[PDB]
Amino acid sequence: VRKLKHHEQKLLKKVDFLEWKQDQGHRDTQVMRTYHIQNREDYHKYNRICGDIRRLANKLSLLPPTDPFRRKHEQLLLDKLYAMGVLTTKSKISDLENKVTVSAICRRRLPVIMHRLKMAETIQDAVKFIEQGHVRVGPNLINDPAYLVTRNMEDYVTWVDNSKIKKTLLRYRNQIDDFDF
Amino acid sequence: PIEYLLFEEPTGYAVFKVKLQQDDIGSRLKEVQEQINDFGAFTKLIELVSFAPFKGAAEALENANDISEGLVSESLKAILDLNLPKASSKKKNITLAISDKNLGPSIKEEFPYVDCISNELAQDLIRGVRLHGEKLFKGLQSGDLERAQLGLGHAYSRAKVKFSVQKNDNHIIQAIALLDQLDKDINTFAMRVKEWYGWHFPELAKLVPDNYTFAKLVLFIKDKASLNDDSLHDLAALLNEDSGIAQRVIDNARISMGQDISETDMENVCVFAQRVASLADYRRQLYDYLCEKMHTVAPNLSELIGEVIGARLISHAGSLTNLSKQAASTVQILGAEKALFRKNKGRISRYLANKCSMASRIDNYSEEPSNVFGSVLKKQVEQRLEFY
Amino acid sequence: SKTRYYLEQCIPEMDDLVEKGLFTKNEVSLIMKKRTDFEHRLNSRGSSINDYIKYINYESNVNKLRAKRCKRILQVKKTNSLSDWSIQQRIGFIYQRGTNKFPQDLKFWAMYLNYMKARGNQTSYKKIHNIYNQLLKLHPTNVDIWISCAKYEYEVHANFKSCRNIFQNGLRFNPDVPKLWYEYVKFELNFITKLINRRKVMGLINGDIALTIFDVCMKTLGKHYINKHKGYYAISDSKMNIELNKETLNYLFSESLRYIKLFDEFLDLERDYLINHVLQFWKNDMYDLSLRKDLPELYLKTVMIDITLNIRYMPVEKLDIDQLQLSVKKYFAYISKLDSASVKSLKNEYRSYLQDNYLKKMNAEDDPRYKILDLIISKL
RNA sequence: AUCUGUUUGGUGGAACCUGAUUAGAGGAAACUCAAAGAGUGCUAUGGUAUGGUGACGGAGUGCGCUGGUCAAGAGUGUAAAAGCUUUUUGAACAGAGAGCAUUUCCGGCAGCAGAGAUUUCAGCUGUU
RNA sequence: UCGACGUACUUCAUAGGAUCAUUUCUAUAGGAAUCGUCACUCUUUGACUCUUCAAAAGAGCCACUGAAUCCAACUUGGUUGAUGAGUCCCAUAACCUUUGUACCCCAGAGUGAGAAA
Ligand SMILES: [Mg+2]
Repeated sequence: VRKLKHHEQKLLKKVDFLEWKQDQGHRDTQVMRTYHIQNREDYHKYNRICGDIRRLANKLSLLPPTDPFRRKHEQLLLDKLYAMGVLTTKSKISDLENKVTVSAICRRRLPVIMHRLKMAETIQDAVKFIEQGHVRVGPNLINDPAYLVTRNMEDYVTWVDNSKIKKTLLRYRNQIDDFDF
Repeated sequence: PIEYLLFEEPTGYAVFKVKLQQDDIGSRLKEVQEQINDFGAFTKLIELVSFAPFKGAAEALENANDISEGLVSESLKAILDLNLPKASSKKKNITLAISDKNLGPSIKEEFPYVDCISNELAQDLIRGVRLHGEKLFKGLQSGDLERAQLGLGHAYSRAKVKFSVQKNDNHIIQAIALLDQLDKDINTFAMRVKEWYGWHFPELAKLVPDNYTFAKLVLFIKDKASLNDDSLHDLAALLNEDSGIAQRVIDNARISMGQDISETDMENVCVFAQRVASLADYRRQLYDYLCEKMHTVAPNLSELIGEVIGARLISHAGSLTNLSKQAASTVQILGAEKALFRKNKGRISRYLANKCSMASRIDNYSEEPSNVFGSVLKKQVEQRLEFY
Repeated sequence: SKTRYYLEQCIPEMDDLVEKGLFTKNEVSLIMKKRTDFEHRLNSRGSSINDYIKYINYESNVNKLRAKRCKRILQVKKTNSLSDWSIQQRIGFIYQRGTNKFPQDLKFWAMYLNYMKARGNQTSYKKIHNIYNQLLKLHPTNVDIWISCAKYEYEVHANFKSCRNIFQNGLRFNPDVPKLWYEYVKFELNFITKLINRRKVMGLINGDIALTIFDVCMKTLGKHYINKHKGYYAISDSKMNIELNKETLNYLFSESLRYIKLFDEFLDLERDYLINHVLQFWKNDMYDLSLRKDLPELYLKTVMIDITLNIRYMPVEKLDIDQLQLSVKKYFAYISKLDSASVKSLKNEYRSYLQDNYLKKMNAEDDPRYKILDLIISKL
């Protein structure tokens, strides 16, 4: 729409064709951009899992502070989330509410971990290498760029043996051994 | 209560009719000021009813003077009479908006039945007509207002200044710039004529060193083979036989080393020699004109030192006004590169420069300078010369 | 929009056409479709006067078609209803809009005046006057307009008084145009000749004013010609001033000569009296130049007219020897005051004038005056 | 020079720190296709919309309106005046198109002759 | 180890004015915006094609039918000149040297009250 004149803007204050309150600030689109999420509904599936954690933490908080049941369950939740890599620290229980976000889960997707391990220059580049069958976790090739990698499984992300990328790494340092390939 | 508007253009007089009257109480409000800028709003206020162009440039200047003096010209009287309706002198009067208040009393005298208005309301309409200009004339032939302003502007300005061609001294600067150019070209072309005919008769260039005489002779003796006693007399008439060149050329043309050039080549030499002849005559004609102009423009300066030397001095300063404004010392160094004014020798030069400075002042600031003061001023220098 | 208002103004007419049966609704639809195009053309940017001309021509053809179906179908010269004058009213309105939008185009103004003059019964003369009042104000300096309304009111209506005031007012704006002077004097001589011919008519059943205009014409025209060719400034050079003075004398001489030719037409007036005033005018020194000394060629023509003045209009049948004797007597008198070169030219012209006008039209054998003229011609 | 090793200019851009940015950063092409911003140009002109519904128009009469000249009246002023004001009246004159009525004629039809390029307008006689 | 006293030290307020927030009005009359689009110039952004840093993967095979590039061959032009190659900073010129000709050896934004006896 053209720029509204003064008298028009006064009579059309709430008119906005591109930003609505139900959009929630386009947080989904922003986060999908940062971590290169290709399925439009992956964010809102993560959001429902975050909501489940936040619902449980709120219910636990309403239990009396010295309750052994409360302390046990909050620790188990902190243990499980830290192991998955969603939570960076286990010290504080308020992290279950403040620091449990969709961005935290997206930050454990295979492309992002490849980027942080410097296996790819960008998350977009990592997605392409996954889709092109260069990446293996353990002995298993993975072409799904939504694979969530736990802390323990981050040790087994590596290139496929006959990958052209692997040969380039070894050729660059003059360490290519054609017996292996 | 404004009903008609008078606007004065460089091209002619325009009369408009006010269709709507703008608000007076709210005159200073912004929206009534903006409508003057907007043509869509303005055109609803006024409309053109008449336009009477001036006959020519002369009439434009006369009406520019009359409008400047707040007088009603015959042309202005005609357009107003044709347009303004007749009304009572007392009961009710047609209203006319005029830019100048001094013009009001004049129009009232000619037309008792029109009341003139020049208040701020009238000025706003006049400002709008000026602002939009030819756009309001609905294509009527108003020429081009910007161009006619330039012509009328110079005319009006000089008429008050009473500028005259007599005060013009740039003719002197042109003449001197041309005169020395002719002195260069006459020599350069004359030298070429010596070379070209030198091939056909090289020794003759030695016989007649003076180039102008050489050109006239070559025009006669086109081919050195042609040698007759009557021809000897005819070339003997050219210049004089005192130098004996008349006998030398006839004897020498008989025995010479010049290789004969084609007829077409000779045609160029005579025509090119003819060319050198024309510039020599034109140069003398221009030289007399410079002498005549110097007396008219700067009789004192010309009489005191001379026409050519004065002309060079004016050109160096760049103008007669520039020469006058200079101090006496600056005038002395103005002619110190060509020695125009030239220990005791320097004292005359310094003395002469001061007198030349005063002579310039008399010439520049007098509408019709005389040579009376130049004569006595030169006489004063002569006494100083004898003393030293 | 303006277009819709103008289209709706057509509806009462188009409804009347259907009612009278002259046009069918489909045909009425086609006419409005073409009008819709034109009204949009006129109300839009980029409209030119050609759009007005086309729309006027189209409406004219519609009127002709309506008139012909009126006789073919209704079998009546007129149907007393709006459709009779609706088109004619509309065409006048297009002309008003065109002239207001484009006052510069003089061709369109001429078309408007011709159209309104042609339907005199429909358009009162007062409406013609309003157009001329508006046109004259927009173009005061176009002499053709001033003559046109001057002519229109003197032939259609014969208001010498109002036709006079037009020339009085026109010359007030354009004193430097010799054509307007020439036409104004032509009207006055026509007014006098019509008056005398009216006087002649009464008897059976029972020019100075022009010269005053000529005299002021000579004065006024010279003044403006000096103002032109001088530009903003006077001419300092004495010689160039004298040249400019000659140009006016030659310019004014040519204009005065045209008036001499103009007098020839009016048989009723004592033209010889009218001509002699012009000759008397040129005897007086003007602008410090004497015709005899500075411009002999013009002076010879002035003498030529004077010598033949009494015999100029005498037919060969009524040729009087005494008048010829007066004519030749004038010729010798000027010779004694003329140089040899001037005398030779005057002698040749005078011989030719007598030979062509009289001798070649005289029978040599039957007229005794032939021998006298031949003897005079030989002696001249 | 198997001398010396600083400066100036180019190439290159480790570490630390600082700032900005981030579905990495760019380039080329155009009578290409879109979505926007700013400025400029254009008589861009109904303050209440053509003269006209035979509900009409034209011609003419009267009324009305306008201009100044003249005469008289009223007021003011004077010893008497002169002079000045007048929304006081009348006369003749010069007008505008700018209002109101007016059926007094015309705009149906035939004939006469005239002006202009078969068509347009003006006039005269008869007739509805 | 804690108290009381003494000493030393850290921290804490509050005002005046304006504007923006009500799909008119944030409370104030001291303020400024109500129009059915026709062109042209400039600017910003985004598509489409191609591409660099700068690579990686190919919905995969056969058949027919067109196109482009590089060699071979042939045909034209070619040492009486193919190809490549800054006219565009005047070689139609600048600068230096020599010679000849004509003038010059006081101050320069010149100074400003002496000179003569
Ligand atoms: Mg506050």
